[PDB]
Amino acid sequence: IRASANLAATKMSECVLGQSKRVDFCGKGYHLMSFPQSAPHGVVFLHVT
Amino acid sequence: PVSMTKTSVDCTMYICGDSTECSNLLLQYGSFCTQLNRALTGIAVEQDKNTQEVFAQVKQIYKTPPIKDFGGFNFSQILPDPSKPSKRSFIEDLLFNKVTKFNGLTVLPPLLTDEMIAQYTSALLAGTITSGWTFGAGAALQIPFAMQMAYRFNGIGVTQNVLYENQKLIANQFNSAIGKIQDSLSSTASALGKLQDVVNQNAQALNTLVKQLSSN
Amino acid sequence: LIANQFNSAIGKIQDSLSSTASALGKLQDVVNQNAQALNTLVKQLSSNFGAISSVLNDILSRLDPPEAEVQIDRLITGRLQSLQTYVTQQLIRAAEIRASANLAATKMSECVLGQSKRVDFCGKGYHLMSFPQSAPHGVVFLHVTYVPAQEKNFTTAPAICHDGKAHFPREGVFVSNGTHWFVTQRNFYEPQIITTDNTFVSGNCDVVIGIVNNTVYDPLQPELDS
Amino acid sequence: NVFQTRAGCLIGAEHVNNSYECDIPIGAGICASYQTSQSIIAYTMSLGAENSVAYSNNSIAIPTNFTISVTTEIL
Ligand SMILES: *[C@@H]1O[C@H](CO)[C@@H](O[C@@H]2O[C@H](CO)[C@@H](O)[C@H](O)[C@H]2NC(C)=O)[C@H](O)[C@H]1NC(C)=O
Ligand SMILES: *[C@@H]1O[C@H](CO)[C@@H](O[C@@H]2O[C@H](CO)[C@@H](O)[C@H](O)[C@H]2NC(C)=O)[C@H](O)[C@H]1NC(C)=O
Ligand SMILES: *[C@@H]1O[C@H](CO)[C@@H](O[C@@H]2O[C@H](CO)[C@@H](O)[C@H](O)[C@H]2NC(C)=O)[C@H](O)[C@H]1NC(C)=O
Ligand SMILES: *[C@@H]1O[C@H](CO)[C@@H](O[C@@H]2O[C@H](CO)[C@@H](O)[C@H](O)[C@H]2NC(C)=O)[C@H](O)[C@H]1NC(C)=O
Ligand SMILES: *[C@@H]1O[C@H](CO)[C@@H](O)[C@H](O)[C@H]1NC(C)=O
Ligand SMILES: *[C@@H]1O[C@H](CO)[C@@H](O)[C@H](O)[C@H]1NC(C)=O
Ligand SMILES: *[C@@H]1O[C@H](CO)[C@@H](O)[C@H](O)[C@H]1NC(C)=O
Repeated sequence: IRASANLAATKMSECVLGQSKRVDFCGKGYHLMSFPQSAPHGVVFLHVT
Repeated sequence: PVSMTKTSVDCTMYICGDSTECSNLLLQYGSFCTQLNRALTGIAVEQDKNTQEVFAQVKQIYKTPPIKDFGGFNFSQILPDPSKPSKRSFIEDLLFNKVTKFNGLTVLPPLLTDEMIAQYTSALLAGTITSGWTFGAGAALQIPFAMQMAYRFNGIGVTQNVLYENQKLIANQFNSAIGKIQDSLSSTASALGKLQDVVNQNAQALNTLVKQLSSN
Repeated sequence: LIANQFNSAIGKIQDSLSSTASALGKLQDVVNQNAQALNTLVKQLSSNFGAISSVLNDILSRLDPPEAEVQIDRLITGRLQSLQTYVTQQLIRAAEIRASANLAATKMSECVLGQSKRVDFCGKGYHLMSFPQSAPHGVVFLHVTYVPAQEKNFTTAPAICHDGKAHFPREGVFVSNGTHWFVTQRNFYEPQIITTDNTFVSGNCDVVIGIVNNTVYDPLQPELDS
Repeated sequence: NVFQTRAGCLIGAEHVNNSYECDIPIGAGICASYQTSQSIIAYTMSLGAENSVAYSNNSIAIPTNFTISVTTEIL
């Protein structure tokens, strides 16, 4: 889980707060922005690509 | 997944049912009973540190402006809805429904209660809509949402004029896109499987633990 | 100006480390957990484990083999589980450190050896450079980062009509101080007069929303006028 | 001086309305700290200062200055 949490934390910073050029790190296709949504014991991202 | 249920089993009460005779026998085995207790606490405290890392990445709580004029885009669904008791946006609510003894085991509550978490995801959402990436680097800087999307194209190699000429079309694609998210979440639960497994594996692991008491 | 801000920035790091030890907690924790776990391992030796006496020599000395076996076999089983537990403690904790080591190695490559555009992968704000410093069983990074300081309000617009042809910035933003129109780089306010060297034409006025009338200057024209 | 929270019975601490930054975590969103003459106070955790952004469809903010900040990361 903690491995997943850090991956989420990295995703939050590099995918929500900023645009990222890493391919497929933020959903298929060129990335524009991400929106976070809370979930029971987890986080759900909406990747706008 | 970000966190799992904070569980603590008292080592002594589980092994010995408040029997002094059993307890004294246990003291012979040395510090096994205190290690097992402390190791599970280490998991519990680490567990709160996870949700801090994922969500508490914003130094302030930004709030969306009252009037929702974002160049044609429609964040009505993902933005918080004041009508509901918990300040949770419409999609956030669909998720919470999809996700679904006294032997010395106790379940400590999480540090950031679900209302509080929804506050951050409100903030991070509001910061993205009104500041682009800037609020991440430092003080939040307002930029009209039309241009902010236009920047992001300029990031991926499409020159700006593509977006402005096609602003109306992009909005409709974006709004319909969010709508499609509702239905996939509203009807089918298989997408949300990964969160459910953490609950299932964990909750199952306790049942094995408790059932062992009934073994000779 | 930058040099003074950089030099003073280093100065603060010393005092934060010189006086307050809360910063080095994370390294300190690894030392404690290992040393503390080892102490528990040794302490388990003095536990009788449901035998007549924890000291081996006693049960060795006082009793001859036939009964000694049943007593010793309890000690051995007890000690062995204690040693079994300690190793599994290390292996799990070993994995966590490695995940931290690879993360450090990734930072050392992507953050020191090069500038990285990953946001907040290298300390808050835009990243300029990183310096590594060694530490007991650890590495400590100094992240030199650029942070915008004094914001200012400006009215803006997507584009400018000049002759019916819409003009967009080659780079930067179209900002007006209220009476005039300028194009400036995104992250720092150095407005310049709007010219065709700063803008590229596309389409006509009608399509773009919010476009504002203004004058676009052409360097070539006054030269042909002359 | 008993205060009831979802974490459990909390005794010997003063409940207060106004919130601060979390100092010692109790759970269920309650954090306790030592404050003014001084005593132990338990309060609802404060998530941070609130800051609405003056957003409008034709307003942009441009920084005019910069600060080179050096921060420390330990691994
Ligand atoms: C953003 O889109 C939502 C659609 O989810 C719009 O809300 C709907 O608006 C229509 C009429 O405009 C109502 O009949 C629906 O009942 C609304 N649905 C919900 C869930 O509220 C909203 O009006 C749009 N906002 C803008 C500014 O266009
Ligand atoms: C906006 O900026 C422009 C350019 O700096 C200002 O126009 C100049 O104003 C000075 C006086 O401060 C005059 O000496 C110059 O001749 C002006 N230049 C031009 C091209 O007219 C303008 O005053 C500024 N307006 C505001 C409200 O700050
Ligand atoms: C920008 O300037 C143009 C003129 O170059 C304005 O266009 C006028 O629009 C009105 C409204 O339809 C027409 O009746 C006029 O005939 C147009 N002028 C010409 C020369 O065709 C336009 O309205 C201006 N817009 C802004 C925002 O300043
Ligand atoms: C940008 O901000 C810096 C602050 O770091 C300003 O430099 C300061 O200027 C004042 C003058 O009022 C001096 O008293 C300070 O000593 C300066 N700071 C340092 C570290 O030397 C700088 O003037 C600002 N630039 C602009 C254009 O406003
Ligand atoms: C810009 O205008 C808004 C309007 O409310 C104001 O709150 C804000 O402080 C202004 N920005 C600056 C840097 O003064
Ligand atoms: C911006 O919003 C104002 C509301 O105050 C509105 O009158 C104007 O038409 C809008 N312009 C654009 C380009 O969205
Ligand atoms: C909080 O404020 C209410 C009135 O706003 C007051 O009645 C209550 O006693 C306060 N709580 C504490 C702990 O003082």
